[PDB]
Amino acid sequence: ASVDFKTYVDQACRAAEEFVNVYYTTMDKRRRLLSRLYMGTATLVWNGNAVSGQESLSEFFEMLPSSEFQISVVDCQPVHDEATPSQTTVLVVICGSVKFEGNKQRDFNQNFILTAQASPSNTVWKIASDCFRFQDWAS
Amino acid sequence: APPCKGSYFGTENLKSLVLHFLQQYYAIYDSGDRQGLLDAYHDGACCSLSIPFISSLAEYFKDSRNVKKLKDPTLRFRLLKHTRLNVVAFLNELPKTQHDVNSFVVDISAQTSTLLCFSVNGVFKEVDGKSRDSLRAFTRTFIAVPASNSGLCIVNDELFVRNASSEEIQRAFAMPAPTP
Repeated sequence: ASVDFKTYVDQACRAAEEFVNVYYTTMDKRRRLLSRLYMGTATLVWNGNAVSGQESLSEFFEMLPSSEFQISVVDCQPVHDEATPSQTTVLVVICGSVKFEGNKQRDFNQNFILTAQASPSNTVWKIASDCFRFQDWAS
Repeated sequence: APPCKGSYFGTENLKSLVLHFLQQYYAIYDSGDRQGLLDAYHDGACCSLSIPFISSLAEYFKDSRNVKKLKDPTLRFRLLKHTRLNVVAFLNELPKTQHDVNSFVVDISAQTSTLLCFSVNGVFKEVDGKSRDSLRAFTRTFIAVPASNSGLCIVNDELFVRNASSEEIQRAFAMPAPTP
């Protein structure tokens, strides 16, 4: 490979840990800014419901009740080049609990694919695809 | 508050593709020898396991990878299985299983001509070892590329294993007589 694998693994962990911190902090305390963490064409499958486009995502997020997330598990992996040619991506998987205003606290699992956007300053990671589901969605 | 729904496949063709893949994958996974999965993973595939931080999951503890808690770059690196040889060798060391495939809740969340990302939610029973008959719940996220046949070739696989809740156990094991 043109670049050492460990380099991709280290980069993936750093990008994921920092992004997760920003993501849930924003979700809970700056909801209106959350959609900016997504790519324009990004989609979200929320408990079996597909939401497409940054505009629809913004409306979806403002639609949802206030939240309080507690993240306890984060894992990530650099995505193989064959799946995303000429695009640096990282798979992130999260587990924790969340309490939406108007309902009891429940556990959830979320996974998304982050994509690296090079730019003037530092590299910016954004969600290209997202998936969220309550462990007890059926009830 | 959008109503929570079951599996999301997007299209019928993808539903058929992914469900078939899952049936074949787990037929091998639950067989007693997972080497057949070598044909399902890319030479450069990645696989990692994570479990809750908060019936014991001791057998999954050693290989659990939680980067939010584990900070060491070297340990983080070693815990990520890389190459189909290491991925499948690791999987074949995990407890033998019996997954309830037909009850899987599957979400296909990403798709391009070169990528398919889908997460699988369900339960599996351990068939032997110290936790024989225990019911575990899991969420597994796969990223696959087209395979030279019409199938899928896994490049990324993240498995999250936890204990099934009281409600999940009750629902999974129930078999009441029929009533009006």
